[PDB]
Amino acid sequence: TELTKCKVSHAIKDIDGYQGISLLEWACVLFHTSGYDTQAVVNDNGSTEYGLFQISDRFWCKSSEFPESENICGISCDKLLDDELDDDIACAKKILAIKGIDYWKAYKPMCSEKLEQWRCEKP
Amino acid sequence: TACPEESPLLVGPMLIEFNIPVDLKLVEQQNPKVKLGGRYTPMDCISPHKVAIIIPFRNRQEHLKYWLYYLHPILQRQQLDYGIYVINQAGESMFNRAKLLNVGFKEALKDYDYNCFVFSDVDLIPMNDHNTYRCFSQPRHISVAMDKFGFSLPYVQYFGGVSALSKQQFLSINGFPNNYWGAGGEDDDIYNRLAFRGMSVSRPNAVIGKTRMIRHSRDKKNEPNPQRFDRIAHTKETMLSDGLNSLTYMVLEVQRYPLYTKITVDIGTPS
Ligand SMILES: O=c1ccn([C@@H]2O[C@H](COP(=O)(O)OP(=O)(O)O)[C@@H](O)[C@H]2O)c(=O)[nH]1
Ligand SMILES: CC(=O)N[C@@H]1[C@@H](O)[C@H](O)[C@@H](CO)O[C@H]1O
Ligand SMILES: [Ca+2]
Ligand SMILES: [Mn+2]
Repeated sequence: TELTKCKVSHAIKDIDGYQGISLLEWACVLFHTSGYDTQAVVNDNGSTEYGLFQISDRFWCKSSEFPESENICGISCDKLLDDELDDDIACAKKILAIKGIDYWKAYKPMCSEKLEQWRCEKP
Repeated sequence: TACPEESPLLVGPMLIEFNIPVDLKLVEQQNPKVKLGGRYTPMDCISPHKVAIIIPFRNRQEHLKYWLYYLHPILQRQQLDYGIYVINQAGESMFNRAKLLNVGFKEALKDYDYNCFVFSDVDLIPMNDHNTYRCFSQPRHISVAMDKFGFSLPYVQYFGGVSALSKQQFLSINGFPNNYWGAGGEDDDIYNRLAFRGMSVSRPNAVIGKTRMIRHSRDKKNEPNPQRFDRIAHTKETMLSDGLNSLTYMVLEVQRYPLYTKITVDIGTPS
């Protein structure tokens, strides 16, 4: 499903301010990371990144390619391809707590300035 | 005897649909003034806009048909002295949009002394003819309001889809990069290059710039480029070593159709 900025901002409300990252920054990050597509599947190198947050099966979630992957998030990668973002968010938090915002390659180059544009002015 | 600042032929909002199949023969019949190779020059006045329209391409013939169907009458209404160039990427390596656009610049200039270049994806059709396909004081971003993004700019730094740079503005940034293979990033790098040269971005408003995109599937061999985020972070340096100055390519064939010129080139493989 291809969500909208506002739909995303609302959905990930609970991650706001975590690790010092605002919703504006996330809205920016997620657009560039997966274009707000909850079913995005990309093959970064030898691994695959899943969903809206593009969580990789290299270490974070468990897929068929990486059977003995760390699966640090303790979840099947397929659960990151639905429209229930609560488990994608929880996994994002663990990544923020362990690796930090830099896991999201788009953050530094595309979301270091002009963040106000990413604000959802919807009630 | 020089064309008016604003064309008197403009109609404004247009109905853009992609359901009726197109027949280039009809399009040609409907566009008598267009000469071999997709060239046109108004007969009344003299146009100061010598425009070469470059379209990066590989296996998008159906889209090209619609593009030609809609753009030709529009470009004439805009009173431009233009030429249509479809830069076809031979082979099956990862698609390189920016390099192909560079080739179009070079190749086009051999045919005529264009002073303006409009770089356009094959699937974007403007919805208002007031959205002139020409150059301005500053680099012009044309597809500012795509349906794909709710008729709004996806992000203020966006310079993708359809944009134009005068010959001076283009040489100014050493053209575009050639090192971006696969989808994503190249357009942001180009945007970065404009900034690192005091140049800003000109744009029509969100209504005059509404644009329709022919929906399609992700083409084979155009998967997101893994290193696109690292690359856009070092544009200030790489732009000096990656551009027109370093462009190399082998033209395999030049085709002149009545509505456009298709140049098939071998642009090598990713380094
Ligand atoms: O296999 C391909 C990939 C891309 N393109 C051209 O490159 C543009 C940009 O590609 P795409 O539409 O896939 O990019 P997106 O806008 O959807 O990111 C297209 O409009 C085409 O003009 C093409 O002709 N063949
Ligand atoms: C670094 C990157 O991926 N930038 C892309 C850009 O190439 C693309 O034109 C635009 C619209 O789809 O979305 C951005 O996220
Ligand atoms: Ca989920
Ligand atoms: Mn497209």
